[PDB]
Amino acid sequence: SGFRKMAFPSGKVEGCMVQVTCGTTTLNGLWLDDVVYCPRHVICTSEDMLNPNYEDLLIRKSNHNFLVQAGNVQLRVIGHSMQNCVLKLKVDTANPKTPKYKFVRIQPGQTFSVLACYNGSPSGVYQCAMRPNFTIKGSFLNGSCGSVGFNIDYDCVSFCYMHHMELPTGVHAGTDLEGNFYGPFVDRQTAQAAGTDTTITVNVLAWLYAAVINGDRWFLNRFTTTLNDFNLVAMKYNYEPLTQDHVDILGPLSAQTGIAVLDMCASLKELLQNGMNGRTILGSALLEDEFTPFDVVRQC
Amino acid sequence: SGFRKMAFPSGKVEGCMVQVTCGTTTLNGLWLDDVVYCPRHVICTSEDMLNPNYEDLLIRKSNHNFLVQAGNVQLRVIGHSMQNCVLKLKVDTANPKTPKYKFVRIQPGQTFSVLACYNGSPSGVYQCAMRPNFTIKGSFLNGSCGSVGFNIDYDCVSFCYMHHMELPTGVHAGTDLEGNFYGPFVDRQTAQAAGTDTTITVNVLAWLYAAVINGDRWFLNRFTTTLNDFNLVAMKYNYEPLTQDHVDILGPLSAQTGIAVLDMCASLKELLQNGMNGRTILGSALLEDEFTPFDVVRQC
Repeated sequence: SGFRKMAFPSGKVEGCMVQVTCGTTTLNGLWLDDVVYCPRHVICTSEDMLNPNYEDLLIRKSNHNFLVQAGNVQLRVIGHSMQNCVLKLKVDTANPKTPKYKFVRIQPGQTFSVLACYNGSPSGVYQCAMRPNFTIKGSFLNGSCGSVGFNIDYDCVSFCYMHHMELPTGVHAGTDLEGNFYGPFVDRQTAQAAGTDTTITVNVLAWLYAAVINGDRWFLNRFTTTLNDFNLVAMKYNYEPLTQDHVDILGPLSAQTGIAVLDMCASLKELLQNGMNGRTILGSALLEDEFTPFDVVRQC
Repeated sequence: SGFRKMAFPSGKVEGCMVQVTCGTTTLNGLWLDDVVYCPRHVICTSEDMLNPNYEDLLIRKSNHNFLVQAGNVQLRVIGHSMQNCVLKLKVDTANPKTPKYKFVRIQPGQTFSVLACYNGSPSGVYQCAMRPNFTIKGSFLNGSCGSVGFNIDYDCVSFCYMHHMELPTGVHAGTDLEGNFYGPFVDRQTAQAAGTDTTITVNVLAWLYAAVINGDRWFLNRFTTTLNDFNLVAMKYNYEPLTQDHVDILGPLSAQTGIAVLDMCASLKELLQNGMNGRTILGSALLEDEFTPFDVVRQC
């Protein structure tokens, strides 16, 4: 079969991307029904971003200060509000290309597709993970702010992420579509720090199962181990602690491959303690943590 | 900014994917204007695939033997022909969602986006490279045959690849949209072999430039070298030989980073001769050859 990092098809979301301008500042928005969602920092200059009072900046703006452009065609703004760190611009027109959608706050370790945009135009799509420290490792130039992350199930799009900023360290922070940040981040240009980025253990195990399925299994060993003792090793290598929840989520992959979860944990232990020794697994010389168990099943 | 493997937005191509059935056999097709393009092996059983005479199999089939389904809606087949290894089914209806398009035969080392499908339904999109031996390393289950590869420029889609088969070794072969195979492959279930898979040198250099731009440059050395002497080292590590064409293509990246192409070739030489020594470049522990110079510019 083979094994690739794979985004959801982006066409349903392409139809919702718009440009929003307010002063010089232009960025991407999401047009769903008769509402445009965008980062509230569209109302800031570069000067304001050091110490913005978002109340007082927004109080200067009326409905006509916002220029929403959908391809060639401008929308009329008949209502604005701020919910947390998102701006909700009410427009005259319902989007004809609105898919079935929900807004979801995802958990760290979950994956999603990102459509990266510039002036309301999609340019690229990729699959990523929400890191344990609530950052993402993305591609976001200037003009990409308000680029969005999603999952697709049936023909329901679940919107989980809006891009707001690059932190001084070059990693990325953003909100849900209710405008709450993931992590402790704020929409201001100060020195903000993420915690230690750990590896998502359950995703690693999932990927090892994907490897076995595809015929890569040099890493399978004789040993087994315990949950308890696995976690001591996990602590030392900055792996997330594995729980019984995690074990249960791997059960289908366990069933398909004939390998018990603790036997796979023992394989991993030895890769942590000895390294990969120059060899590769599914064409990679590192342990990949950016596929959930669900993603491996979907693909397999 | 950051740096990801990034597919083109797939929405323009989603609108062209259909199911084609002929006997039991079902696979994906591409509906452009009033023509459906699909792999000619849709007319084969599993038995036929050992030694198919495609003339004689097709001669048994009339127009009504082909069941083209577009979502819920069936098309009427008013003409069939075989061009090389593709079947061209003429239909009654022009596709309303036909984008501006061309068919292009790409060269080895060029990249494209793939939309992987099942029964005329897109499920996933990823970026890949045509390898020097004309194979691709893909994700293709049963039912994915006639999944398509493309590039997008402006709003022109350039269709360059149709998936036909998995070779015994688990790599993938397919055609252009004129039905000529890339490589020496045939659409039959025999033991077929690809040549030695070499690394695409110019793509590696492009990626090193991407690394420099993003602030990863531990690998930059004091040395320089010659084209001639670089290639001797390239030969030993199964890298493609670098030409003056290649040097010229890197000139914009050279201009932006302030590093001459031969100085970068010298960096690479030392990574080949010494390895990466456990360190990473743009989060990778191997040298990536799946971004062209154009891709790095597009993204940067």
